[PDB]
Amino acid sequence: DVVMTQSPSSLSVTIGQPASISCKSSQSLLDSDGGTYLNWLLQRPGQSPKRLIYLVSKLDSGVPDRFTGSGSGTDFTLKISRVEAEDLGIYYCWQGAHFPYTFGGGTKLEIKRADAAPTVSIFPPSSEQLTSGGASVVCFLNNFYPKDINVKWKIDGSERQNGVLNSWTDQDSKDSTYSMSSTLTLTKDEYERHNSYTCEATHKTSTSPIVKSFNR
Amino acid sequence: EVKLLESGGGLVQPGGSMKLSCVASGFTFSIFWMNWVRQSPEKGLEWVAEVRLKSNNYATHYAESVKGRFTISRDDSKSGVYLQMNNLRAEDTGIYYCTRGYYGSNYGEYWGQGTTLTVSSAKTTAPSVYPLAPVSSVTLGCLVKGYFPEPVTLTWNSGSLSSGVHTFPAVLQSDLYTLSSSVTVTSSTWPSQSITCNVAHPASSTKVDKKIEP
Ligand SMILES: [Cl-]
Ligand SMILES: [Cl-]
Ligand SMILES: [Cl-]
Ligand SMILES: [Cl-]
Ligand SMILES: [Cl-]
Repeated sequence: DVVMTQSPSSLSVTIGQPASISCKSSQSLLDSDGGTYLNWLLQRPGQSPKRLIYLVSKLDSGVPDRFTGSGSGTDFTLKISRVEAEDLGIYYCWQGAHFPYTFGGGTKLEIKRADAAPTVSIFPPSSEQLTSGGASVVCFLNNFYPKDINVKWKIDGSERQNGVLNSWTDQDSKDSTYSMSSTLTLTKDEYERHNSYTCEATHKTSTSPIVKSFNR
Repeated sequence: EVKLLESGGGLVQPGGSMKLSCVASGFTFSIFWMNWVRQSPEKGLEWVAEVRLKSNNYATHYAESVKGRFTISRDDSKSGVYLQMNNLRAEDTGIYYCTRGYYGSNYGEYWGQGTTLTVSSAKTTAPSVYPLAPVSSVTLGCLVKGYFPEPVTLTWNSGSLSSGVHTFPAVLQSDLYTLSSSVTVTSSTWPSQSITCNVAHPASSTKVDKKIEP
């Protein structure tokens, strides 16, 4: 199976800036018929992958001229003349000169925007959960940048690291921000024996961490 | 319009069998090669199988890891291409796309939305849904906890409330998924109006609505 190597793995670009993605194949993609069968495709999270370019440099309909493919033999390049916020997602290169047809590892395009503080919100366990024997306190962190952020939990002073489930949304195509959910899970026996709970977000958007808390 | 309707996924125990179907419409079926392509977080995008035209007695080509286990076939009458899967293992888990024609050339860009396949020993569990009320604007939440397998569909007010919604991707913890979603509305609408979290889990035949109350 022909190996398709992409570099870099992650690409962070500001709006309007040019960007490029490299793709190198283990074998030549130049077929005997004179054609070089290399594709560029883009996938937006949760949706089916869409082909952008085929035959190295030929664009599919609907694809903007900002995207330009080039290269030959084993070396190939995807070029975006000016990155827009809707260009985000994972770009894959693909070869069709040899079966099995193979894809590259992918290159995630992150839209580089201004720093944004997370809108934090903390939620105590529901009536249905406590009466069922469980207890989960949920902390939401909506619309922030950059993605790099960590949430620390605090129960009646001390901290608990076990029982935490974190989940980041994919980068929004409109505001280029991220959202993140943090759920601290324990039992009602563990919950009712304490009062104050706190989710502590440490972002570079502020010197002191942003804090939401409640007492029950 | 070129349509590739995929179906036949779902949860199947390791060593089990499953047949995927792809009913094609909007084009002449018998004159196009048909493919199956899969995707997984571990292995990325993978070509599974390719089937060609009638004159060559429908020549088939498979990826190595599925040879002897997977069989692609086509019925030009029903305009369908199928993927019979035997001796399934966990590595076969993923999203399976039906595609039309040779992908390396023109006219071959069309992929279907895909169908999900989950190969696991873990059994089907119903999700526990908890409406999250708060302790400028108001943020509401909904907690979908302890379900298997994927997926679930969380909507707000039967799909009416679409703006200011953050549905977070499922996270697997101890063979159980946990999903959450946040909604932000103006404080003059809630609790003035009613906001209900709608969660559906077809694998466990679950359709439960939970109203949010202070
Ligand atoms: Cl079409
Ligand atoms: Cl389709
Ligand atoms: Cl046709
Ligand atoms: Cl066969
Ligand atoms: Cl056949």
